[PDB]
Amino acid sequence: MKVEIDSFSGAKIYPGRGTLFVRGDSKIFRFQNSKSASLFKQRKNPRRIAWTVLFRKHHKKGITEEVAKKRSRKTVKA
Amino acid sequence: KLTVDITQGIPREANISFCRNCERFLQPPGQWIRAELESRELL
Amino acid sequence: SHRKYEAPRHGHLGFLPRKRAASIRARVKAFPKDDRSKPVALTSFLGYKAGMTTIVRDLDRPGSKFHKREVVEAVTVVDTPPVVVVGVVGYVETPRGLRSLTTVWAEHLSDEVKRRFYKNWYKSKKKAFTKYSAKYAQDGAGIERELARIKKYASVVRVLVHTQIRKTPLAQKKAHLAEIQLNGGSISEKVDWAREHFEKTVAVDSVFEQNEMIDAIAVTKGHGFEGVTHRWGTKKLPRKTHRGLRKVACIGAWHPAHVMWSVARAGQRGYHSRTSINHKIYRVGKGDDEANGATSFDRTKKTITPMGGFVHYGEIKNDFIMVKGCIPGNRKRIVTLRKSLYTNTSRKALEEVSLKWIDTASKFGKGRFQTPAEKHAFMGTLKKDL
Amino acid sequence: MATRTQFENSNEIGVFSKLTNTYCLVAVGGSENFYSAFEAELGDAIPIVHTTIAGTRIIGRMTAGNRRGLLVPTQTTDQELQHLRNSLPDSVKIQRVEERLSALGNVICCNDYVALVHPDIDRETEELISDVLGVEVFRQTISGNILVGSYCSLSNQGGLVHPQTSVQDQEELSSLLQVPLVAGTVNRGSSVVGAGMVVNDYLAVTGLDTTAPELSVIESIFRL
Amino acid sequence: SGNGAQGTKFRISLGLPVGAIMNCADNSGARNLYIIAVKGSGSRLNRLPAASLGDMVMATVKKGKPELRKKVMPAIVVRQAKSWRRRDGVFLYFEDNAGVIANPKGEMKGSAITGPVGKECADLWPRVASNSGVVV
RNA sequence: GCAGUCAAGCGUUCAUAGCGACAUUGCUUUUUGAUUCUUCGAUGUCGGCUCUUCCUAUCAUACCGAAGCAGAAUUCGGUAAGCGUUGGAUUGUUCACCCACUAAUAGGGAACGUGAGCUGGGUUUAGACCGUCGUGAGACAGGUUAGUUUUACCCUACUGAUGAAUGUUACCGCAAUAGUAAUUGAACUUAGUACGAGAGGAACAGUUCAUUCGGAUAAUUGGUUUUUGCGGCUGUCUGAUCA
Ligand SMILES: [Mg+2]
Ligand SMILES: [Mg+2]
Ligand SMILES: [Mg+2]
Ligand SMILES: [Mg+2]
Ligand SMILES: [Mg+2]
Ligand SMILES: [Mg+2]
Ligand SMILES: [Mg+2]
Ligand SMILES: [Mg+2]
Ligand SMILES: [Mg+2]
Ligand SMILES: [Mg+2]
Ligand SMILES: [Mg+2]
Ligand SMILES: [Mg+2]
Ligand SMILES: [Mg+2]
Ligand SMILES: [Mg+2]
Repeated sequence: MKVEIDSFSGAKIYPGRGTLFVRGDSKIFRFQNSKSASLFKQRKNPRRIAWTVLFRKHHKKGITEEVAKKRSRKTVKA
Repeated sequence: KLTVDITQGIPREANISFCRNCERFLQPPGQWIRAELESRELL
Repeated sequence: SHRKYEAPRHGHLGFLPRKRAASIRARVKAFPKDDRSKPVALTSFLGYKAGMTTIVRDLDRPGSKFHKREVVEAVTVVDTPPVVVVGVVGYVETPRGLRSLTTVWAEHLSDEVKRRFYKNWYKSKKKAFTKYSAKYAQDGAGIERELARIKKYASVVRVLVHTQIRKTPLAQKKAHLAEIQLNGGSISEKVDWAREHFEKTVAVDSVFEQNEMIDAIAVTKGHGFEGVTHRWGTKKLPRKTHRGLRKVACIGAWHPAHVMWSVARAGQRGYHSRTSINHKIYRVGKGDDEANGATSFDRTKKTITPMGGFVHYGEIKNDFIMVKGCIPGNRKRIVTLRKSLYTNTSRKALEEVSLKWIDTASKFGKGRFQTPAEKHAFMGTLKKDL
Repeated sequence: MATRTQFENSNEIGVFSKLTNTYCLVAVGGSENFYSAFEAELGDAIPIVHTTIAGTRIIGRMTAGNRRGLLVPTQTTDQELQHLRNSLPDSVKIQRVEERLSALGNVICCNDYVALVHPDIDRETEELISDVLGVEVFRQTISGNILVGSYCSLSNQGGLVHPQTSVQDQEELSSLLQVPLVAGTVNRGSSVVGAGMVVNDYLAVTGLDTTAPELSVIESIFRL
Repeated sequence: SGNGAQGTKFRISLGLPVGAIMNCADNSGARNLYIIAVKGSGSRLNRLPAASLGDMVMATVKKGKPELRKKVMPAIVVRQAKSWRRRDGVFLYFEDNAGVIANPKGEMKGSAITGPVGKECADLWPRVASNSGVVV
């Protein structure tokens, strides 16, 4: 089993859900719903749509998980 | 080189209509024609 | 004169008349072939339709292109608690048919069924089976007569059972009583099996195992009055037609001077009895279990219940039969499941299925999340919540 | 022995198989009449692997490879890729390629020492063709055709090519490839020679419709 | 899915009636292909026979080189705009309708095919998958 | 129009496998004549679209018999109307003729089925043009252009839907009678085997898909939007911000 991600926004797509679009230049796009798919036909930029993952990653929206510290070090010596 | 192709296309069996009393041959339009066999029905 | 261009007729003529069926609960017109070599069992079962969801599984059909591949599939979920057994019914055979000789009821009965014997419960003095339960007061002269009666005579033997509607998310409190045939050995052992099971429970896993082909018997979704176009699937007349185009133009020829039964007319659509055969069971899930929708490959502790409930139903806190395809009748509705009538060798009805995954997202509009735990993890902390 | 065979009823074997030195691949949905050609003469020399690539039965046109490496597209699943991890010997190097130009078997056209590829292939992908296989890559086109792989069978000893090709283009390839090339046809005059047949040192399998004048030119130049 | 076709095709949705003009994917002179008939169609009063991805259709060349024009000839459909479900799960659709010109045995007349090709067209016809660049 | 009977000539030898002339005996009312019984206080006068049903004189589909049937491909005949018989270019057309798919593109009937079911291209009022005819008014079943298609609410039939009266009321069944449905094709395998001097070239059993038809259903995909649910935009009105 496999779970692919949405091309426009960034959400995960469970099996048998949303469309797929093979463009004329041999490129593959997956959509979760017709909202993300209609914004693709209307020629919209996903960096400027507030609800997308491409917006919230670029604008530092909800970055408390990423920006917080974490342990990562070692020293064997031999 | 030769003996390769089929060059068929046209069907091997076909139909003609005939007036039995008068002795005339039908055409696809309204023509009835006058040909007592030989060279005309070949054409 | 002749028809010009031949074309096959619109509609099937052995589904007539299309008239509103006689009750929501459909009759089982035919039980399977009795074999007295094998032991006593139940041939059918009662449940309530909950809804549909999606499955993934690995196909195992040698010769196909899709061999050792994954496939999505649609499934229905029929909610199915235990049934309670309260009586027996013995049928003697005559030159005119099967005739019911005697019925015998249990000492005690639940309110759930008493209900079914009234139209105005709340005003009732509730006197049903008050005089019958007094038969059981003495040692058993009048009761054991009527089972010796069924042993002596009687060719077939049905058992009278009812649902526990209360263990279920519906409004009504009045249960569905029914007959169910026994296909065991010796009319004596069938009635002695009934004798024992008066006011006893029967679950679904005893009747139905997994991979079993079953038939579904129900009343179909209703639509009231309907025109000839959608009812019978007939052609629309063109745009220029004065006074109506969702019609049949010629209702009939001059002779016979009478409109025929065979032609299509406007009228009732839906709410018909329908038996639908050869549906494969994919899961007999348990009620008391918090890994109901869990699988071998999935490993998440979850029920089959989707996010925010099944729409217009509820939760499923009970046993159920997850059966492939679709099934006649709408959600909430009483359904009869029945064992197959013949031994289906086929090739297909034999293929043992093992599920990969069951979709448990919201059915109330384009759900993105399987669990509420997976919803909080993806988004993280918000203004409310943690 | 130039063994004649079909797949179900197809003469195009190079669609359904990929024959090299160290290994051999075949499509799944076939009869025992298909495998008698492959299994009999080899016997117990090299591993014959039953498989499918990207859920298709056209592995020859999807794959491309020699003795050291087998290239595949991204569609190959973990079930399909892990089956090749176990089946093949320790010396070979399998790898997924990321490129949106084609299926690899029409593009790539190669053996041990030298390789021929599609002229429009990018620089990011072409290093992985050199690194994994261990072959110096050069971009060429057979007599105008960009799809080299379907109109040119190749090997260490020699190579069969497209029928309508000039004298200069064949002799120019002999400088780079270091072998004697012969332009011919297969399967009763099919110009599609690359997909019609397969070839290696030990064997050269082809379709059942190949005639005796045509089967003489195959087995001579490849040197069996 | 029959005329020298290597395999049995699973049903996929129809989006190319009689009277459609799909594009010419191959490189043998023709520009676009006016479908006139679909090989292996049924019959029903008033229903137009319609092709799909992987079907062999009879066609004329309406726009192209003058040798291919004014003759009915066969042809195979390699792309589709009407979306179809696959058994694996997804609904997918290419950007346009397009096909290649081919003889009644199922062999290619062209040498190369521009753009992508369906996987369901490729399995079915070996000589289409021979000349393909991309597959899906 | 359709069917026997006799069999001329054919079919390299050979009347009767099969083509089959002329005679002689019939059936049909899907042709056209012949007649004038019914209707002139009016039975809507072409074709097409739509839709049911019936006939067999069976094009296909099932099982058979014959062959001047090696195989393949055909031809002739028997039971059988269970089940199907198409998409288009030109013409108002019926009819005709072509292109294409197909398992097959069989023939007919039901007031020459069907206009309070449609359409109105055609015919057949009045306007108008040409040609020939006529001194002229005018004729032409010759060509051409434009020309009102009314009414159901009654009884019956068909479709669905209620319902008094068999001590009351409720629950669970029986089944007389009536209806009834599934249909055809590809591929792989059998096999380049059977058969044949070669060229060519099968079938039963199995596996897999599909065509036409039917009954459901709405996980998903798509369609629909007065959820006037959320968001935007124009002009104007509430002094401006909001609303
Ligand atoms: Mg009108
Ligand atoms: Mg929903
Ligand atoms: Mg029509
Ligand atoms: Mg008179
Ligand atoms: Mg009168
Ligand atoms: Mg009248
Ligand atoms: Mg008969
Ligand atoms: Mg028309
Ligand atoms: Mg009439
Ligand atoms: Mg009438
Ligand atoms: Mg009228
Ligand atoms: Mg006039
Ligand atoms: Mg004059
Ligand atoms: Mg008019």
